[PDB]
Amino acid sequence: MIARYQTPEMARLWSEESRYRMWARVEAYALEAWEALGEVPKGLSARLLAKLEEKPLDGAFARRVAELELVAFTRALAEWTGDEVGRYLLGLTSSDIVDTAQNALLVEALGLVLEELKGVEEALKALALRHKHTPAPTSFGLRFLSFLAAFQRDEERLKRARETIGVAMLSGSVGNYAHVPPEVEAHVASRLGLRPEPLSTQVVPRDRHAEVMAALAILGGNIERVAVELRLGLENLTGVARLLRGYLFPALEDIALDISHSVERVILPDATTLAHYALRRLKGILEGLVFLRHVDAIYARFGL
Amino acid sequence: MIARYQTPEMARLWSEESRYRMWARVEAYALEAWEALGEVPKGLSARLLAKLEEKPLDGAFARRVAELEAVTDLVAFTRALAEWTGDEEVGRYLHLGLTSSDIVDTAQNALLVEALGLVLEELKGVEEALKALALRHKHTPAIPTSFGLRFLSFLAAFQRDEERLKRARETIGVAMLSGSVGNYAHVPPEVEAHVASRLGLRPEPLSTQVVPRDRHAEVMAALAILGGNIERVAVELRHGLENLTGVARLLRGYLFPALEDIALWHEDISHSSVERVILPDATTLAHYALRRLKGILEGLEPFLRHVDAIYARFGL
Amino acid sequence: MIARYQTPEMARLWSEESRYRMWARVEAYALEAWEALGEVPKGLSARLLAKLEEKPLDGAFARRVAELELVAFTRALAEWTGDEVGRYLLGLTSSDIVDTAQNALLVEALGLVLEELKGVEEALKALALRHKHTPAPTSFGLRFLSFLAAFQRDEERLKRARETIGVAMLSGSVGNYAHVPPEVEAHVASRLGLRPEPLSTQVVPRDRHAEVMAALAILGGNIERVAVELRLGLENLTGVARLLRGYLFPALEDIALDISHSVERVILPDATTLAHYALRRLKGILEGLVFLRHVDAIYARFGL
Amino acid sequence: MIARYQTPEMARLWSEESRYRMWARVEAYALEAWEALGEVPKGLSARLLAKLEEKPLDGAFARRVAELEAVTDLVAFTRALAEWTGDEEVGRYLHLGLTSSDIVDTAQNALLVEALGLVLEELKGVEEALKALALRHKHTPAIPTSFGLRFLSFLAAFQRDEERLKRARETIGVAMLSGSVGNYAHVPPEVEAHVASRLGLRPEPLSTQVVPRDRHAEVMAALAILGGNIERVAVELRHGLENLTGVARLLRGYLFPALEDIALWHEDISHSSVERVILPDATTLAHYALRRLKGILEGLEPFLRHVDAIYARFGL
Repeated sequence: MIARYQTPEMARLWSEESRYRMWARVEAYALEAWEALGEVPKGLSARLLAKLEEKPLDGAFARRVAELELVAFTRALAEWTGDEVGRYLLGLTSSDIVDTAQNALLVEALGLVLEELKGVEEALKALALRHKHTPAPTSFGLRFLSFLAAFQRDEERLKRARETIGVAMLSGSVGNYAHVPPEVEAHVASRLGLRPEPLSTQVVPRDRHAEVMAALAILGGNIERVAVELRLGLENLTGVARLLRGYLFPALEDIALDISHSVERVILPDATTLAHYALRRLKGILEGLVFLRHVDAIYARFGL
Repeated sequence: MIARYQTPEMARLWSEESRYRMWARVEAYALEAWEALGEVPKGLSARLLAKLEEKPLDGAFARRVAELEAVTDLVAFTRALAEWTGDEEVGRYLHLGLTSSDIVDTAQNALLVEALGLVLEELKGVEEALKALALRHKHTPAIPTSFGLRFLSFLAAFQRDEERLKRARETIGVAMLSGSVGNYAHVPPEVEAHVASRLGLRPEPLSTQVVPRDRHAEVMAALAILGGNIERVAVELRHGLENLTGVARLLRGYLFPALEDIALWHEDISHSSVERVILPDATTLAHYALRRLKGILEGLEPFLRHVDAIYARFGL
Repeated sequence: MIARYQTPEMARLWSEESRYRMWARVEAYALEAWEALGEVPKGLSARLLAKLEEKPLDGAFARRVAELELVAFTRALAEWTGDEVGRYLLGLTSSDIVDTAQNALLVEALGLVLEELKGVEEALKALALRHKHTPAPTSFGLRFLSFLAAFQRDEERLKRARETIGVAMLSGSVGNYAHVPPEVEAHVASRLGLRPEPLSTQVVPRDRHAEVMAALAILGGNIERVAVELRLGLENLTGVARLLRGYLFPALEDIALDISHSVERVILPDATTLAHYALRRLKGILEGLVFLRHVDAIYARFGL
Repeated sequence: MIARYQTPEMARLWSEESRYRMWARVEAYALEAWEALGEVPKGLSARLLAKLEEKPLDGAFARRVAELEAVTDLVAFTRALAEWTGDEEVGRYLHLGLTSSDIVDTAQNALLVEALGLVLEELKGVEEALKALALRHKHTPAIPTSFGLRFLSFLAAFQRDEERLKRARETIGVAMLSGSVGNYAHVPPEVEAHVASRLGLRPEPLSTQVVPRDRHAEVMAALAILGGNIERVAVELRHGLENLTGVARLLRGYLFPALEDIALWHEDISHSSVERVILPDATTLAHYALRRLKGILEGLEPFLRHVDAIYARFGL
């Protein structure tokens, strides 16, 4: 995604470095649970976490991994902490590590989109109150309340998408816990603020990703609506809405299937970052913006 | 839609006759509320409702509306309804503040709530067939695993579609009877509240001229994710099904216009093809695909240390 | 497709009855070629064609086929002419018959879309000439010339789509002519105004259908442009443009694969009929519609 | 786009540096035409062109444009170009009737002609690999047929993509230097004709402020059909390839905004993300997928009475 349509928070969240740090946390929390089960020496996971706190994974780690090209990553992780750790990375698959980390990242990304949505929601509330008794014959305020009601529906949809995607898969080769006790997954889930994936195969099911992307595409349409109604930088918000519709189509195709889903490396980071960018741009525009006898009853439905 | 890929329930639900019957119920229930407010003579609303139970609007009523439309859509409909009931006293009391959109959007939301009920019924059928195959195959070894686990993966995905479709049904299940600009200037909120309750809907807490189209887009999006879960079963079974795969492609195509309609339907109810095509077609294809998939699943009939526990998360 | 957005020409072309009549023509022309090769009694194909000319396949034929539910169709065809014909229907597959007939129908449908496009092209030419020296400071005429140039590009794209789709497959079970001499296909192609499909499998390749649908989606966008620029019944033309974009996506997915492509029964008839409807509606709107020193050089590029 | 799914040729072509170099060529060639018309001093255009050969615009030039943009895009670019050449005499002679869109759309069409050349080169590589596998397998029996025929089906489909991509390249290969409203009021048609010829393009026979976006949509549509033919090979080989299937899904997604842009880009060149994302991404993914597919085909290595004749339609 080109820098003009990026937020600093999304650029950091979706960087190489941030993915490796999340991978490392999954590995460390898994080791911690194996330790409770007698399968890794006491103190090995505390040592990896202490060392990550002291020397966070950065560009030099990421370049170093791009050379050895999860074997490359685990070698680079053991080498970059100078450590035993190598032998104990035991039953988990690549997909367990990578899909769990991506879920964690997507939970964070949706938290950023919700934070900005709340800003747009607050600006529309304020505009709707300010213009509650402004004549237009109707209240000019009702228009902003219509936007608010749509964004509140988007909030509900984005919170449900966040609950659906917030799962940890640490289930081993075919997803039946033969090589990794369910306790490992339960522990890693808990440490990441996720819940255990109640039924995984080799992968997390992609109806979960599709609900996230569909929530973003519906949010884009509501951003578009405000922008088209305001035109009383809106080529920008309509542009983002078209990309969000485009990005949804590969996620809908990914439902049926392994890894045939390039696709997620592009669409999840790009749609979450365009959503964040667009709501921030829309908040700025709303902050700098300019027969009635049932208006109070209508406002009351929104506690206004 | 082609008779080959319809269900009798969706063919009836989305028929013209069915639409006019729902237009008529919306006018009737509105009349009842207007009666209670002393704006229509006592016993009229109840006489219209008894006439529409006694002589259901059918094909002959639909032809009359079509003829009348050649020469004007709700003028044509209200005039056919007056003439078909045989009571021109009703005629003055229709549209008494209600817009075309109040009737058409309200009736379409009631039809969409029903259509989603039919899809949820058939999804329940698909869920029970998947519980049956998972129970049958719980101890069946395959490649070194329980063959049954695959059916539980399908089941979990369709239980999420079920939650998604129940939320879409709650979101779409709104009545708009708010008059010209949606501010109740010419129609007191009690009319909308009474018609909503009589239809099993809730009031649209804020309409413009139209119900907001993020509600419609949530429905079409739920159906497209469902289509993917239907497709996923058909593909994993391939290892009939060309049909289920086909429906999934059409459901993805039909979603695109609903996503464009969000920004765009309040500048269509009357002059645009988009919703007349995609909402009956997407709901019909979903119902059809779930029925066909249910038929196919019903036709079908040491390393496993954790299978009992996995099955217990599903209550199996 | 609902009647409001149908043309009479497209309703007839895409009816059950019209499909059966095209099926029967493919069968008859195949018999004619087998006859030249000594494989069917002389005069059998002339007898089937004579009988079809005299009693064209109609509702009573179509209902009669919907009962016996290409076995049903061939029985119903032999029964409905009271005839030998049964035994001689020999090497051709269902797909040979059905895919060849659908190509023929799509060539006709594209001929209808081109006929209406020429009407829109003529109206824009006329409007551009009428307003060539009308000031707006620029010629008000140039706007109509921009529309014309786009529609002329659509014409070129729709004529190329018509050439790509205009193929006949009569190649037998796996497409290698083992059970049907290439002469049969060459003869049927010639009789239908098609060319032989130079390389078929069990089916005609679907990049051909996808080019047709993509041409229609690009035509829809240009119809949309005129409608949005005119708003100086256009919810109708913008609506059709959204359906044409939607219909393209299943045809793009159909490229890769057998018959997993319901999909074509819906999208080919619906997109060709919405295209025909929309251009006819757009022609009617254009017919009833209201610094300069290089205008003549610009008009000259279009021979105006 | 991610380095994993790029080619070195597309990474260079779509770089900022590459865009600024093409902006600079468009300004230079326009200056030459303005010189011939006696509106810029003799030898200036030729001195700018020799300076841009002697000191190619690189990363340091791009940083300067970015800094300058923080404080205004073509003011920032024309000011960086004046300062980087060391000649403020040039500065007065830039934008001398040319719009931002004349430069930006013209440069983007020249980059799109190159990008399509790279895709066509790599498609030629895929075609030769398919001719090789068809020749190898001409007499190889499979299931009762020639195994080689399958490669000829792939080849025929990619020969159609080739025709489609050459037509898309002709359609996009237009120069717009027509000034404010596209009527040449402030820039004589000889400027556009001279820059077109110097770029290997033809004049846009009728522009507004912008090149019409059916041209861009034809390009994106050709790439999405190509993606389907790439996908079809990967799926029929499955019977690596998750990668080629992945690219086909993104190419279908990227097309949707280009189809919406037709009605819609002349009310974006400057304030919208859509083309900055989809045109470099779709052309890069196509080039990448064709290169990967070519590597894989190169790695790979009585009822047949009509095979020689079928092969002869392909000249094999």
